[PDB]
Amino acid sequence: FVNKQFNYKDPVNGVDIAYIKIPNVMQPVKAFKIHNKIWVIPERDTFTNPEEGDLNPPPEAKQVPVSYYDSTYLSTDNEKDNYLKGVTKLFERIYSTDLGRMLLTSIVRGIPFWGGSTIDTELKVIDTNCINVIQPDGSYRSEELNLVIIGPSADIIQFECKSFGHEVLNLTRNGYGSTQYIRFSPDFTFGFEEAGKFATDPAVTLAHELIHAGHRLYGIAINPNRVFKVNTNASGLEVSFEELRTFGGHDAKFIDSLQENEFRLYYYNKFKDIASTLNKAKSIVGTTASLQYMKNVFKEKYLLSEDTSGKFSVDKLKFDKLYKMLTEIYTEDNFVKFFKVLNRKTYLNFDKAVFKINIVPKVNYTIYDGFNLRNTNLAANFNGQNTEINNMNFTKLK
Ligand SMILES: CCC[C@H](NC(=O)[C@@H](NS(=O)(=O)c1cc(Cl)cc(Cl)c1)[C@@H](C)CC)C(=O)NO
Ligand SMILES: [Zn+2]
Repeated sequence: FVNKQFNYKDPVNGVDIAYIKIPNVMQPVKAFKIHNKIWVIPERDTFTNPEEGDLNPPPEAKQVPVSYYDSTYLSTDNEKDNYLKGVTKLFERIYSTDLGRMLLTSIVRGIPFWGGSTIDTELKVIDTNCINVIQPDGSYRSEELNLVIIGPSADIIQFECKSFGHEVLNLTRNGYGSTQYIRFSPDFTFGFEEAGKFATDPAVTLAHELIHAGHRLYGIAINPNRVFKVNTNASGLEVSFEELRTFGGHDAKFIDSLQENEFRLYYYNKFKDIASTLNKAKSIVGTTASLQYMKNVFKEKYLLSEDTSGKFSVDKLKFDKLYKMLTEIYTEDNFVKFFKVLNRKTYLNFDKAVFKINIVPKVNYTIYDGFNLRNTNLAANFNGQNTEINNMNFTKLK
């Protein structure tokens, strides 16, 4: 992924090290472009939501291990540079896998759809899928992006994948897609069990959120109000459809196949409606690109087919393979296979601890092995992820 190594200090160039302004809906922040369509903001997320940046906790917090609230985290350049280094390692670690390489490839190629004009012959960018990059003269220049890795808000361990919405349009649920703003930190991780056994490889945590940027970027995300089945332990919580697709594994069986049938067709007709909009396109808004460059971008995104007229169609086959890839190949469970790590086997493993970590030094954690370093004691029984055995790399907190 990252071609050049970046330092937070590194001078702004208005190209890949810039001060930037998020769709609001305010002050500029230093952000790094670590790859086409992917920016990292080494700041706490006090921007995406309305004044949801006070860092200070509210009334009664869920406390460790369900919440953490240090107001001071990601305040210092030294932390910010470590943060960037931290996300610049997990990406690569992710890229090193044939699956992560494909996923990231999916994310990069998944340009949000230029669905912003009221007139149905017109291709126009949705400004919410842009950032403003500050130029030498203090002027801003609309830029198109796919995914932003930003710092956590107040609750530091509240990692999520979110997106700006539309007055009418459900951009994550209509095949259009939307710029993603994942709120994440590689400076902490969750402990699970099966005495405090082990710890999550943050690579997996980040892989989870990217499986989200995936579905939301391709506009195939299940509505958050679709929860599921009651196969209770021998009085219990329920899990989101979306979250069950994404973790994968055994639990990705609890899902009514004829609700998956019923979606796999919903996002086919959505894709088809995209193919129509493009065919019916006579104008494009902007200086940037032609109606033909942008029609090929999206031909490329939605794996559309181009006849001799140059009319686009959705191949039911290419679609099924893409849908299978994003929805059921790209899963936390299948990542843990590739990473050769230990992870919660389900979503009902109440992480009983948040640990302080530093994945930056190649003595602590590396791209190839994570914590479980080869030619060390750690490379067996995931003794690298053991909170006990490897107490230096895992310091439980409050
Ligand atoms: C970022 C990677 C995963 C991610 N997990 C979560 O946010 C939760 N993690 S969890 O659901 O796995 C969870 C499970 C249990 Cl039993 C207990 C807790 Cl604290 C967290 C909590 C942080 C919620 C606030 C996710 O799916 N976001 O869409
Ligand atoms: Zn999730």
